[PDB]
Amino acid sequence: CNTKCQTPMGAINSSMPFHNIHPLTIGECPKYVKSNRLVLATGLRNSP
Amino acid sequence: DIVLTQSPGSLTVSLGQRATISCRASESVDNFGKSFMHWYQQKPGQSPKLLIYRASNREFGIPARFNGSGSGTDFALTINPVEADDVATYFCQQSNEDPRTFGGGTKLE
Amino acid sequence: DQICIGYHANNSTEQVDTIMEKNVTVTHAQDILEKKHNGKLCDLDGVKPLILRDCSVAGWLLGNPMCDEFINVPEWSYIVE
Amino acid sequence: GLFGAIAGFIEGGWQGMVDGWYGYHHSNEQGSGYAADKESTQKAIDGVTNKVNSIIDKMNTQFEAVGREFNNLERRIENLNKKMEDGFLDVWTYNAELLVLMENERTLDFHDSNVKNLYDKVRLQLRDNAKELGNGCFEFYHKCDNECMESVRNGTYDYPQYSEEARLKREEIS
Amino acid sequence: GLFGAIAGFIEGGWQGMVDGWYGYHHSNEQGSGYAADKESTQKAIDGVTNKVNSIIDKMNTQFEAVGREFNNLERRIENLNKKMEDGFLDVWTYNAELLVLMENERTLDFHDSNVKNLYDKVRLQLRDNAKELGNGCFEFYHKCDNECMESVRNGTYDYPQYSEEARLKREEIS
Amino acid sequence: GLFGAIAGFIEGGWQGMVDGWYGYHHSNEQGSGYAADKESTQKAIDGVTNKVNSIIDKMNTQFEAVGREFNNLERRIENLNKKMEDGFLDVWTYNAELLVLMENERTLDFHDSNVKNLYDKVRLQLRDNAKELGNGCFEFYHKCDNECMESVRNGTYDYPQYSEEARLKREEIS
Ligand SMILES: *[C@@H]1O[C@H](CO)[C@@H](O[C@@H]2O[C@H](CO)[C@@H](O[C@@H]3O[C@H](CO)[C@@H](O)[C@H](O)[C@@H]3O)[C@H](O)[C@H]2NC(C)=O)[C@H](O)[C@H]1NC(C)=O
Ligand SMILES: *[C@@H]1O[C@H](CO)[C@@H](O[C@@H]2O[C@H](CO)[C@@H](O)[C@H](O)[C@H]2NC(C)=O)[C@H](O)[C@H]1NC(C)=O
Ligand SMILES: *[C@@H]1O[C@H](CO)[C@@H](O)[C@H](O)[C@H]1NC(C)=O
Ligand SMILES: *[C@@H]1O[C@H](CO)[C@@H](O)[C@H](O)[C@H]1NC(C)=O
Ligand SMILES: *[C@@H]1O[C@H](CO)[C@@H](O)[C@H](O)[C@H]1NC(C)=O
Ligand SMILES: *[C@@H]1O[C@H](CO)[C@@H](O)[C@H](O)[C@H]1NC(C)=O
Ligand SMILES: *[C@@H]1O[C@H](CO)[C@@H](O)[C@H](O)[C@H]1NC(C)=O
Repeated sequence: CNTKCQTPMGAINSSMPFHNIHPLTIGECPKYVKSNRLVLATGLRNSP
Repeated sequence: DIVLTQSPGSLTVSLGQRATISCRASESVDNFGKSFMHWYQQKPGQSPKLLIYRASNREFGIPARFNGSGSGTDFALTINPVEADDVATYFCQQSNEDPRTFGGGTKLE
Repeated sequence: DQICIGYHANNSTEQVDTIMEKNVTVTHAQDILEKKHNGKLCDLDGVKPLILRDCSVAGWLLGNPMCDEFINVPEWSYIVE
Repeated sequence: GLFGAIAGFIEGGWQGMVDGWYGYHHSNEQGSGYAADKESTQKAIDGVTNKVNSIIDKMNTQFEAVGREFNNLERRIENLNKKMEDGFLDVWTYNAELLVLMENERTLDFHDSNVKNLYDKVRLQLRDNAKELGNGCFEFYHKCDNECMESVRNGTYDYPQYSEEARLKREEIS
Repeated sequence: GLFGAIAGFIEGGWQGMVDGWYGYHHSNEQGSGYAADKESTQKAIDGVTNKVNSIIDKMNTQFEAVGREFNNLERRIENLNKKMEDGFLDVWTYNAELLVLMENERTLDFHDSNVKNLYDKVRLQLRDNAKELGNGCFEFYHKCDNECMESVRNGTYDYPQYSEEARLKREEIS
Repeated sequence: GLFGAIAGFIEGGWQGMVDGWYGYHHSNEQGSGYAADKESTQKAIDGVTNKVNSIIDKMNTQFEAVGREFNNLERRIENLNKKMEDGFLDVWTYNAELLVLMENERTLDFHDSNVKNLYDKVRLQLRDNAKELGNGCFEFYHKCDNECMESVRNGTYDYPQYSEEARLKREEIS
């Protein structure tokens, strides 16, 4: 294959700014944070 | 589908004079920061062998007389000097995306 | 006759977190985290890496007779051992 | 909901409102339906999109772990390197989680004000002409056409003319 | 107080209110006293308790200093270790202080909205029936029993019936 | 502007107001001009100045880079020192930028509430006597002197006396 970023456990196809695969990454690709879930809310809270 | 046009069709240089071979591409064969065009040489009655890979780097075992430079759509290969053990047919190959295509060949007289 | 004020509503069940309460549902949620990988190990920017199968830097540089496939190796992106 | 616009006054969302985020529901003689005002939802879109980029833009500079190796006779340095690398990751994963947690609260509260202020200006325009029911509903007096609803929608509500017919309607019910 | 509920409209707290956080004071023919509404103070308790746990839960992962020793001939490494260990503590003590400082402001402002919105719904229910004095007091017209006070307390205030007696009381004072 | 006081109700600032931050404009028989109330602008000055010092006071303890040198045979340690020093600077420059970014929003929102609450108390004092135009203007009924404007300015507005003349003015226009 051919990936812009490579990690010891595989490789990343994305443009997101975060990942939690491995810290020792090579290439220009998202940074590493040890979190399970990171979401940004872009809408109203819905009663339904 | 890059189509490779290589000129001159037949090159003739005596011993010791620079020999310039060139070929052009339809769109740019440069991606990811490095131009992906490889130079091949096929001696008569022999299988082709790699001379220049990625249009700049030279394979080990190939004498330093072979020089390749280029950028964008045009690439050139120069040989300094030229002796009797240089007659062959040279091809330039692109690998930006499949299918791979070859040049029309060039006899070196 | 009547006129009132209102806001967009949706039937989506996207879950977002906040400090006051961990579970709140919103109409539109954007996730920024990559947890999936292809699982392979291929080249970076078109140049194949130097994949040392069994011998290591000491073995390859010294020329271990077990691995003679790593002599005259071309340009690489990274070394895998 | 600190401002109280979400729930509070208006506790029920509109599933039929897909054109935009904030809008008005009109129920008059010339039918009924949902309509949107662009000046409110466009600023929310621009503000939220700027916030989303800001999280990415600010997080551009971060610690990048690199591999270092030691020869089994220098373990104090290896422990020092190991504690430094994961220590920086622990610091940076806290900043990312705290930033996401706080900005989630901002967006929900930012949306509260926009719909709250949208209600405030409609009350401030209608004033004595309409009555406040409690769920965001306004019941005005004049028997005008649907264009008056659009007049409320472009925020151009001229008061005087409509006052006389409404004050004739404030004296017939009293 | 950004929302202005604390001080502002109501600048005097109730020392006799120990049952809960937010409540109503009734002064009618059937005596007087203080009473509480559970739906407001319970959400504040749950929200604050969740915040208190969140500070503890988020701070679970932190740098832990460990002892390393050197042999008086390697002082660059010892200085590197010393500056790294106290540097991480300086970073983490700033996050803890900043988090505490900001969340203190949140709780005070969160309490402002709850009592402010509690006032808003009572005004929104009573409306024309009562008059707004300025210190949060409402003086309604109808001569109903203490159950009507409880009706205000369960947020179930039916308007129409009470309107006729009140409008007979809006015309006798005018 | 979450509270909506800036823009919203009052979208035009006063360039002639240089005495203070928040004030009242009076247009009566005894001329016209701008005047200030100290109790509102003084608290804003004290609050903002405390915030400005707090940024400086909290940032007193920070990482301080120091020079260390190595002998070209120990590059793992030199790389470790280089990544540690600039890593701490990257962490601290994010805290400073994030703190400045958030506190800028606080000051703008803090100023929103002060002018909003300043409007709220004037409406709460005038009440039925004046009419709400929409741009923060109040048009009262009684034909009193400029001292009544000062009475509004010291927050001491006695209601009863002014009610009778105003209610005689609520019945002549009706
Ligand atoms: C992963 O890397 C690829 C490049 O190898 C990125 O390009 C995306 O590749 C996919 C697969 O071919 C494209 O999907 C295709 O879209 C066309 C319409 O343009 C559709 O006709 C095909 O049937 C197929 O679905 C995709 O368009 C292309 N671009 C994007 C923006 O996705 C890909 O973005 C990388 N990421 C992912 C998550 O795939
Ligand atoms: C809030 O959301 C979290 C995340 O989904 C919920 O946690 C899940 O709960 C279910 C039900 O027991 C489990 O099967 C999942 O494994 C949980 N996932 C995670 C990531 O913890 C949680 O239940 C929701 N509600 C509350 C009150 O926290
Ligand atoms: C090849 O020639 C180019 C210019 O024609 C020059 O820039 C380059 O240094 C030469 N390469 C080698 C290996 O001599
Ligand atoms: C949302 O999904 C539910 C799922 O049952 C459906 O009943 C409802 O009609 C949907 N609403 C809209 C607006 O599509
Ligand atoms: C919408 O509001 C603008 C405000 O200037 C006004 O020019 C326009 O006439 C309004 N639309 C209609 C249909 O009146
Ligand atoms: C309290 O409010 C609830 C709301 O449904 C109502 O059922 C109940 O009757 C109220 N209490 C009394 C004493 O009326
Ligand atoms: C200003 O307000 C204070 C409030 O106690 C009052 O004592 C004073 O008389 C007021 N100023 C004037 C000129 O009345």
